Amino acid sequence: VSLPRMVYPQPKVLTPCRKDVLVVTPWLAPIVWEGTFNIDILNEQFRLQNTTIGLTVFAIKKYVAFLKLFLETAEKHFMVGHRVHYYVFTDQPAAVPRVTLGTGRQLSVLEVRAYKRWQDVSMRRMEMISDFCERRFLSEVDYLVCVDVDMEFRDHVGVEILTPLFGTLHPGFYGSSREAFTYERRPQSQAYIPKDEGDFYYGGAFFGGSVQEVQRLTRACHQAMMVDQANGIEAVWHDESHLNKYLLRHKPTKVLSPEYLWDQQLLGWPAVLRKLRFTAVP
Ligand SMILES: CCCCCCCCO[C@@H]1O[C@H](CO)[C@H](O)[C@H](O)[C@H]1O[C@@H]1O[C@@H](C)[C@@H](O)[C@@H](O)[C@@H]1O
Ligand SMILES: C[C@H](N=[N+]=N)C(=O)NC[C@H]1O[C@@H](n2ccc(=O)[nH]c2=O)[C@H](O)[C@@H]1O
Ligand SMILES: [Mn+2]
Repeated sequence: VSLPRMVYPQPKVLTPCRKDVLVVTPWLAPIVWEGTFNIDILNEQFRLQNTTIGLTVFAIKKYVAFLKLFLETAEKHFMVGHRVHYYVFTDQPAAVPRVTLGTGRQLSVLEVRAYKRWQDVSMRRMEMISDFCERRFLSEVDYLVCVDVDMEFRDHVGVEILTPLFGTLHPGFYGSSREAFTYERRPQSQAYIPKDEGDFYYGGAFFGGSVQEVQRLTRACHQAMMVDQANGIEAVWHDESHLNKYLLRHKPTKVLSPEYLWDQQLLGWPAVLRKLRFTAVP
């Protein structure tokens, strides 16, 4: 489907869009920072495809408290103008707040079991996302975005992120050398990455892609975690460690800057971040 006539500033071939950051990976995946995209062009492209975006979030045990702000702020900032399906995984159906949604947006509550250890609650998201990539997501959405719940949206998070497979630069380590990355370093774990390998340290709190690619990632991470469990080892940063192994070996087709995953209490507001889009609740 052809784009309509649009009036916007001409791209400047001989002017970099950012002079302070890397905006494309060495495998030619865009790194998404403010100033790299014209959202009007992208909105047109994705609306003409009638794109539906699923957003998964786990609110298990006491984390149900985070849902109200998460959903209210998602309504202000997440894929506004596009079709959205929220999927709230919880052990407490009745504790999901009644948040008023804009048109073309819906929410499903998916009841799941609560594991005792926070590590297992975090890790079993991979299994649960993979399982539902079959039950619901393949028929209901085009893309999945999988995030932590103890967060709020403060600025635009839109179709600029959508791509077959994306990860997000962890806010603690975007300026770190690979040897300093907290990858799993024990060869006995499936998540093992040697000191001389690694592109980026991706945050477990924000990843996504097409349903097919998210199914692949989440199943791979789950199956890897089950191998580790059988061998009596648990990766240093749990699902995040396995996510990082997967994305090393299967390069993402976009990488999101730390604008998309931030903690202002711990890290402030650096000049390199023109926007703080999705942030930790302090
Ligand atoms: C090196 C510079 C020294 C400073 C390093 C600052 C980042 C530390 O970050 C932790 O990183 C871990 C991996 O190594 C896990 O991803 C953990 O979930 C994360 O904590 C999370 O994200 C943080 C941003 C906070 O929101 C914290 O409350 C979260 O639990
Ligand atoms: C602080 C934390 N710790 N744990 N695990 C965490 O953020 N875990 C990742 C996500 O796992 C989910 N979670 C974790 C523990 C829990 O009791 N309930 C829950 O929903 C939330 O969606 C969290 O955002
Ligand atoms: Mn957390």
